[PDB]
Amino acid sequence: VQLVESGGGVVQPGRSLRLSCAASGFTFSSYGMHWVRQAPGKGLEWVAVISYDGSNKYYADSVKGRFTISRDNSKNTLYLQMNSLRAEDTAVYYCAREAGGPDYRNGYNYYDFWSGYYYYYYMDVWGKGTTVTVSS
Amino acid sequence: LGFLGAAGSTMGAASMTLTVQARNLLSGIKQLQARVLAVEHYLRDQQLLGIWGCSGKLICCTNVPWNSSWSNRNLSEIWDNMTWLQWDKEISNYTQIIYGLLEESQNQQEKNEQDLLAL
Amino acid sequence: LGFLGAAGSTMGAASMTLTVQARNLLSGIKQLQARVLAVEHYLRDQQLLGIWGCSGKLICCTNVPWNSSWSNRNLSEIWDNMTWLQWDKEISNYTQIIYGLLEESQNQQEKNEQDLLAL
Amino acid sequence: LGFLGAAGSTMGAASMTLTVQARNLLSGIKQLQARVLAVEHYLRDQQLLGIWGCSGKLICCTNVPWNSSWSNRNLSEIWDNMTWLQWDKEISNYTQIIYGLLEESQNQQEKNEQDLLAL
Amino acid sequence: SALTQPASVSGSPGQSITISCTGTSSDVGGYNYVSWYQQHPGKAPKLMIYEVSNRPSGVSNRFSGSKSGNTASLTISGLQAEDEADYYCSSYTSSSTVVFGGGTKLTVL
Amino acid sequence: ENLWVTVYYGVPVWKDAETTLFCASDHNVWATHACVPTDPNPQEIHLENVTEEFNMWKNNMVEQMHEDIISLWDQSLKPCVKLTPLCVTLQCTNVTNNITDDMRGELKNCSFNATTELRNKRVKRYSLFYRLDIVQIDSNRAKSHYRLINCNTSAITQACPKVSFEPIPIHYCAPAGFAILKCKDKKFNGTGPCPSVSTVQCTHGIKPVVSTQLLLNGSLAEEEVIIRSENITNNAKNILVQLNTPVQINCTRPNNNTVKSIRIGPGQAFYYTGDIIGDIRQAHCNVSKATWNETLGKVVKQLRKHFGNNTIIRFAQSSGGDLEVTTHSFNCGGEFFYCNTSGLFNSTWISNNDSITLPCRIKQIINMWQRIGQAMYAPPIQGVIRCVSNITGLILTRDGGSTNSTTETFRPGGGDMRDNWRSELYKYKVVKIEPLGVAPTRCK
Amino acid sequence: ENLWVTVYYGVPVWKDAETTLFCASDHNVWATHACVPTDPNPQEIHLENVTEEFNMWKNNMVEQMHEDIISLWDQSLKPCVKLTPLCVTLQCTNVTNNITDDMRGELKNCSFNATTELRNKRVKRYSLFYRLDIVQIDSNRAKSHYRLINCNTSAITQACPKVSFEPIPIHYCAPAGFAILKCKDKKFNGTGPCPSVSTVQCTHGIKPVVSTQLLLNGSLAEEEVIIRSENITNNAKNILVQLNTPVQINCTRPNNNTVKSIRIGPGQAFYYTGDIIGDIRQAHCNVSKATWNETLGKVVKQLRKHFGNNTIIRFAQSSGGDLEVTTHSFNCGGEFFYCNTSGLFNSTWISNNDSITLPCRIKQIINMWQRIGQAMYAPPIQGVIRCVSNITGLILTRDGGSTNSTTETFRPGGGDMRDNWRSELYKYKVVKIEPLGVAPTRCK
Amino acid sequence: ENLWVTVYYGVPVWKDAETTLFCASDHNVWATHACVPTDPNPQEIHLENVTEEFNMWKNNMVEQMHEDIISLWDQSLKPCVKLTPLCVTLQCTNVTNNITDDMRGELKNCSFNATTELRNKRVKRYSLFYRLDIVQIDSNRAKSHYRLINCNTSAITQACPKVSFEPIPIHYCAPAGFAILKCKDKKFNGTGPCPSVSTVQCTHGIKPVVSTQLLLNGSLAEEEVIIRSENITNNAKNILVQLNTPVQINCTRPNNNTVKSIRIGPGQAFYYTGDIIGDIRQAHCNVSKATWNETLGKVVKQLRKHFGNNTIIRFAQSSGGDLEVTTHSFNCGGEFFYCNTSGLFNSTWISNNDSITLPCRIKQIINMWQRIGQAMYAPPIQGVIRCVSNITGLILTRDGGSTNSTTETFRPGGGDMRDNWRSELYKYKVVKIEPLGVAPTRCK
Ligand SMILES: *[C@@H]1O[C@H](CO)[C@@H](O[C@@H]2O[C@H](CO)[C@@H](O)[C@H](O)[C@H]2NC(C)=O)[C@H](O)[C@H]1NC(C)=O
Ligand SMILES: *[C@@H]1O[C@H](CO)[C@@H](O[C@@H]2O[C@H](CO)[C@@H](O)[C@H](O)[C@H]2NC(C)=O)[C@H](O)[C@H]1NC(C)=O
Ligand SMILES: *[C@@H]1O[C@H](CO)[C@@H](O)[C@H](O)[C@H]1NC(C)=O
Ligand SMILES: *[C@@H]1O[C@H](CO)[C@@H](O)[C@H](O)[C@H]1NC(C)=O
Ligand SMILES: *[C@@H]1O[C@H](CO)[C@@H](O)[C@H](O)[C@H]1NC(C)=O
Ligand SMILES: *[C@@H]1O[C@H](CO)[C@@H](O)[C@H](O)[C@H]1NC(C)=O
Repeated sequence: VQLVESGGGVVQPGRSLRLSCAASGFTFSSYGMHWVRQAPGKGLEWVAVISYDGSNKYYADSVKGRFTISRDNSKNTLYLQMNSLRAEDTAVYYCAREAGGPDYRNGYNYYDFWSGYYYYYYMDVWGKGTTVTVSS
Repeated sequence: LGFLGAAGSTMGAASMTLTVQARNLLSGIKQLQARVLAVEHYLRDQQLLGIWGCSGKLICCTNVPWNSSWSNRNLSEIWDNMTWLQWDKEISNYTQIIYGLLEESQNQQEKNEQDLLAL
Repeated sequence: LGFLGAAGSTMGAASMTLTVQARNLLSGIKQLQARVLAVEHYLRDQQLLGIWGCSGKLICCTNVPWNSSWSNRNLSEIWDNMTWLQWDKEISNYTQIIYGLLEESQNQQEKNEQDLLAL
Repeated sequence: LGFLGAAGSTMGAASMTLTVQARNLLSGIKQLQARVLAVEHYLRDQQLLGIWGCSGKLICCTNVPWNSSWSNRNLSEIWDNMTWLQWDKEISNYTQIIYGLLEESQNQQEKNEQDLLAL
Repeated sequence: SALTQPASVSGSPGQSITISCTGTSSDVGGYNYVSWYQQHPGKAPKLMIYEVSNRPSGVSNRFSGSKSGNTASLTISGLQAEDEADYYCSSYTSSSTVVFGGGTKLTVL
Repeated sequence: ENLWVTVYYGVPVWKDAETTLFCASDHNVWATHACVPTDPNPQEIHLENVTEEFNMWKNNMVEQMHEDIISLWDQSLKPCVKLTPLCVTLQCTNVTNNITDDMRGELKNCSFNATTELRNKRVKRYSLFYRLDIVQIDSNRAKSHYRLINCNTSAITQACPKVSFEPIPIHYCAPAGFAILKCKDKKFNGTGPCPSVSTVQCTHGIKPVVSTQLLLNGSLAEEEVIIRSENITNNAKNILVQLNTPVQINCTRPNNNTVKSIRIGPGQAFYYTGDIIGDIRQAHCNVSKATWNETLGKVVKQLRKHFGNNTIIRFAQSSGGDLEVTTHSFNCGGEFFYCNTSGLFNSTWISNNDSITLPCRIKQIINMWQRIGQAMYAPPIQGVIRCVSNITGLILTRDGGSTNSTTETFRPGGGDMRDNWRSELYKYKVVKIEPLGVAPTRCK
Repeated sequence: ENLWVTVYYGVPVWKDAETTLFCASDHNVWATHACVPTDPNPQEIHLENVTEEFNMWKNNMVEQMHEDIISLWDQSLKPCVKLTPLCVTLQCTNVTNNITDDMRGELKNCSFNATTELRNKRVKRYSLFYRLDIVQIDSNRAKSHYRLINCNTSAITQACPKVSFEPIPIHYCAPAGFAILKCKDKKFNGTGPCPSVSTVQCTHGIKPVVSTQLLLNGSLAEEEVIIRSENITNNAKNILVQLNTPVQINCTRPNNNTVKSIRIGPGQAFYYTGDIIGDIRQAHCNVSKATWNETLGKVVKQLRKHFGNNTIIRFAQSSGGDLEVTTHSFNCGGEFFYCNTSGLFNSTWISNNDSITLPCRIKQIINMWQRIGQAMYAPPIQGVIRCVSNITGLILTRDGGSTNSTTETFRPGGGDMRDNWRSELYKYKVVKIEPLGVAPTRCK
Repeated sequence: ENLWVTVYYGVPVWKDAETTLFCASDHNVWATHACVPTDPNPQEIHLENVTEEFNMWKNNMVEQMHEDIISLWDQSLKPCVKLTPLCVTLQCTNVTNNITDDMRGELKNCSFNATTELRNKRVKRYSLFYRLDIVQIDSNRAKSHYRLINCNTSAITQACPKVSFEPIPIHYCAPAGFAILKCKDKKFNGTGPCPSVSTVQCTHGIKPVVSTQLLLNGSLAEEEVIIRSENITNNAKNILVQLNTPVQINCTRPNNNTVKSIRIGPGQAFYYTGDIIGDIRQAHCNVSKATWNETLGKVVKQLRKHFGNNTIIRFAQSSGGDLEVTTHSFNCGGEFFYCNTSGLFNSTWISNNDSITLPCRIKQIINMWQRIGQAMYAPPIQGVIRCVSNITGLILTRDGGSTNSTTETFRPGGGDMRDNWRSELYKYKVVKIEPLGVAPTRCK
């Protein structure tokens, strides 16, 4: 039941960076996922959310055009591809799982396509985070 | 001639193919119903022949005279100028009475004589 | 008289309706079974009669004197007074021995006698 | 004897069991199939016997010679040194021919003659 | 963009304190998708309350919450030293994004 | 001189034998396609100088008729809509529409969560139930948690409203090789010889009437009231009494019911009673009082011929059990009535217009016979039911002994289906025909 | 010297009769485990001078045959998966796979919820349907709610994709004691004293092709186009026209179909249409234009022979009603096609290398027979299906009036099912053999 | 010299024939309520000098036995409660008992959501299952998701606790017109002439014992061990070894298991093992070691006659496949056992007390007869049981192919139910009686 972030390196302004969440101990492929960031001394900022097929991808306006969320259902890995990183993007990035599950309604559990869970609309499992820094 | 090949022929000729017709009288639920039906019909006719004293006989001369009004016809007309299908149509009205007359006048009476004469 | 009309009549009197009784012997799944059984029963009797040389006969005579130990009544005393229902009860336990006796004592001997006519 | 008591004996000896072998020719869905089939086999044989002029006869004698090409043996071998199982194999291929002759050569000739003995 | 939340709150040990958070139609007066997290410094945040007043398994019964209009509220009853963590409010929005509040620092003295 | 063994074939000889019978009719439950057209000529032949013993209760024509009715019911119900989707709890209260204190709480207003044509949709629905069809839960919080009385056993099934349950008479016919011998003696009870007999190929039709106490629409005794029993000295056997005086009985379900229906599943229609228009009334049966008194008096005159003279005789009602063995259970119009006959059996007899009204109960969930491996529902009937029948006989039992073997008393009960049909089949015996026999004479 | 009765046994005499017939062959719905191979050497009598009168429409062989077909369809469908569990609310949207304008609205894509291998689990799922298989269930709630067309009536069943519907010809064989008469009169009028008759033990094989307006794959007339009707002035009845030259028809469903399979329950497989790839085009059937016109000219001349001279004849389109009667219908590969006849029945007649394309629609949920007791779902067919068949006859009706020998209008019929076979069995009659006859002579 | 033809009726002539056989009765799967009464006194008739040639494996009596057994299982199984409602996700934990070393991992404690009498009430229930009955759904995540092994294929059905599985012997009887020929020879290996024969109307009873590698409860050879095969050099064939000495085997399930039950629905009940009283131990079978060694040596002694001399003969365990072909399978008390045979087929023989304990496995969800169209759940048996049975024979597989054609090695086989019955049916042949024949003579 773990989310382990890696790829938290340091880049020059304008450069790209790839993060990867080595999820393990859960049916990663059946859960939605999020990236959240927190600059030192700052509160939590949501970055992006992704569906099982990716059919649904949403981004914070503040990261729009710079951040892309993707995933690998099999490798149990969540990815975040950062482009054109700004000084303002220095933050600790965290991997978090979207909770959810089956929907217990009218006596029977209901599931999405390919038995994917639905969303309960709040993050539950959190990783440890990794630091992404833009140098100067 | 094959089965019923004599149907269009002279009754007096057709009488020589009687075994052709007799030969062919005997062979998921319906199949049993059909087989049973064939058996039932076969036996009803055999029983009747067995009452008139025709068991095993292809042709029987009976000891029973009959009502000429059933068919006001010459024997030469009956046997030489017409078929069995036509004949049946002409005398169909008398089937039951003929059978009754044969029943009573053949074995039911003849066998009284069989016991009386067995001395 | 109709079917079983002679049932209460004496045996002699009742001999006058043998053909009547014979005609009335012949005509979800259990009904098919009933029809098959009627056939089976009928054929057993016909086979027995054939064995005894009674095919087509209402009345037969064999070459076998009967054993008086089976009944001590005389000829007219039985025939002019008893009914067939009564008679059948009176000699009921000898049915099988009589039948076995008839099957071999008449026909094994007769078929050999008729074979020797070839010499 | 009992059923097949003389089955391994000679054809001649076996003539004494003919009255024995005939006894057991007669007695949800499988049972009907078995019973109906047994009846049909019985009746096919009876039909052939009737046509051949075998009215319950255990032994029939026809007016038909057999073909000399079917067997080169004398009667002493056939009846004393042969069994019925062996004989059946020996003449198996002529059964249909024989039967055709038994039916046609017997009945057409018999009625052509018999109808004229009745005048 | 962010939810309104006090920079800090405080109270003495053993007291009941609440942390308010204010959104818009597109949160609390638009969905029950309203949650709170507790973040000990140096660690990823953990869920304390979800669905306005839902209790995750493992969270003490002294933690509760409520909503009214566009205002969310986290209740921490019986403040201890272990509560000196940042609190965050968040919501699943109409637009299917997650909005976080500014973050509240709780001091227990 | 010496007589020889001779053989006669075509001999008129009978044997006591058992085989099955053919069904001939006069769709319905009984008059189905699997039944022979009506015998155009029931050619009865009287037999001169024939006396035979016909012991009934040995007569297996009864057993064959018994098995046929059971099979026919099952064939008819087999393709009907089941009530398994209705085995849910119900929220019930007292339905009100000018109900008297006698019927108060008898009829319930119940609601449940129903399945609709599409299985993923549920709706709340209302229907009415009789108290006898439903049961409660006591300890589980509240009393309005009712369930159908038989959801704990084999699925309750019933629909096919198009099928008629009217007891249309069925004739039985002998298979070839058999004949049915009928007793012409009007005084014959069920045992011993019958001096006047005749045979038929087919019997007349018998109506498959179902009843527990009062045998309805049957053969009438012609000369005298006849009391029949396998044993007339013990208290183990039932007493079958055939009347020679039909007693008219008028039964009603005086409630103008409206029928509603729903679809539960794929053409899986269900019918139930909706409202009742006009105020509610108690079901009942009316027997002419004088006729009934005459009826019992005649029975007593006959009891005195099996029993002694100058005996006080008393009648009482059933000792109890389910309604099927306590009340007069009968069907009419598809409705199942359970009538209290104590009003018919609350009098005494001595050593030397005015109606009787019997209150009735209504039941919708039934088990048909005495088997509990099946259950059936009953359709609601729209409108008011009025039924007129003739009491043909009684099923009585005798009380188990008395001081000084006097004051005999009797009670209705013992309603086994097998004993109802005895009153119709006692007249018949089935025999096999054995045409072959030996009668030695003079021959060569 | 009077005459006496003489009995002859083995007499060649016939009686009209109705009996059952045996199924004979040369998995599959008709060529089943209880049908036996024929003897390929019919013992015909080569037309001896026997004349026999017989007809169509009174030949009860047709009715027996019809019932057997219904029974075979049910027997092969009984051990198949019920689709009842799929009667759920469906959510449809527009299909987006390059559909052309002519096909807009023909296909709908629905998502739905369904059961699976475990009872407590339900998985979202989607499938593609033809518009004719579903109905809208509620404008009020929204504009996306649909259900399968027959979920509010008897349950739809489908499985057994392994069973062929190939119309393997079946022969009928007489039971012993019976014979089948066969008409060799190639000019036979359907009712008269056929002068050219023979006898067979078995009929030739007949392909059980089931269709509506046009008869496919039957016997061809050998000499001339012929017409059969029970009564020519009866405008309620159908007219059968047999062609003496086949009309070749090339049909297609020119769309590459992916077949998908899911499990609904415990070994309860369901097959359905998955993506259709490539573009979407209308199903259709082509006939040579020239041959169709030639065919009609011959039909018109034959019609005139039964009417006065210079009768002006028109062909026109059907009255509508259910699609089964409205359009031509046939099965091919298990698929069900409903085709318009607008290009076939349009032209008029006067006293003095091209083709016709008929648009076709596809249905999957079908009430196979005229009864609504059950419903069947067709399986999808993997890949692209093409069919070639021969029109051997037409079923037409006359309008209920025409005026002064003009505008005599004929339209496609096909209202009955039975005439699909009356058109093949018209050549046969069934008789009982009555070998026992009596005829007098002079003998001892 | 000019001799003619005679016809003989009642001729003692035989033909090979294929017909069916009856049943024998004197509830359970075979000697059912719808089974033919047996013959209390069958008559075996010795035939003076008849030698009859016949063959095993060409004997259609085997196929008839096979089909009847399948039919009987289905008739028995059909009116049972289906376990489809129990195909739910199981939450599995360990067994809170003293588990021996060989039982760890053999049992699981499964909990689940279950239905109740009413369709709105659901409860949590639990049951213990054998490892072989349970399959892991998602090892990843949950680490607790399990289902019954056959819920994704044809439904598992089984109740009918009142019906035993005792292999009551059935005598087969021929219909009139047929006879059964019995071979009394004690040397024949089933392919050739039998110098000593007799005929019967009915066979002795044959017990339908379920088996694989070892043949239990069969008729024993009387004089010598006989090894029978279709082709000795064909290693693809099964080898039947019939012993002339029984080997006693004693099996047990030494666990005082308690059966609990639930009500699933409307008369729908399920039984399962709940609590276990006492320690949990593996089921096992004992074979006398000394007897087995000598018995096997006798088999070898005969193998040395069927095969050549100075060949080392070895025995080994089977190579693989599913449980049904690797263990010795048998029924005991209605329960099914799958026992290891490694302690039996482990030896080397050259030309120059104690016991064998075999560990056993338990499988409750059974795919009998290698049919994939259905499965059954054997009900649990209350308490501790013991099985005592006789080993009558073995099915061996020769391992064909050897360098220098030496050291023959055999493994247990028998993966065909038809090969068990061979051991009793090998003595019988069915014959049609042909009473007609023709022969020459001097008559005219
Ligand atoms: C009417 O009922 C009486 C009483 O049961 C019958 O009398 C008995 O008849 C049987 C013969 O079937 C005898 O064995 C009994 O001993 C008789 N009982 C007594 C008390 O005597 C009588 O036969 C019945 N039948 C008729 C026509 O009256
Ligand atoms: C299987 O698990 C069940 C619980 O699902 C066990 O039943 C419990 O047993 C304990 C005692 O060990 C009781 O205190 C509980 O009240 C029981 N619960 C129920 C619901 O009955 C059961 O004993 C376990 N069986 C095994 C052998 O592990
Ligand atoms: C009975 O009917 C009267 C009208 O005649 C009505 O006023 C009264 O309320 C009704 N009583 C009940 C209990 O329904
Ligand atoms: C329902 O009727 C019963 C009598 O059977 C009575 O005791 C109860 O109070 C009534 N309840 C209501 C709500 O009328
Ligand atoms: C064997 O055949 C001979 C032929 O002479 C016969 O005598 C003997 O009865 C038959 N014996 C046995 C017992 O097979
Ligand atoms: C055993 O079978 C063989 C054929 O493999 C055969 O040749 C031999 O005669 C049989 N032996 C006996 C005694 O059955």
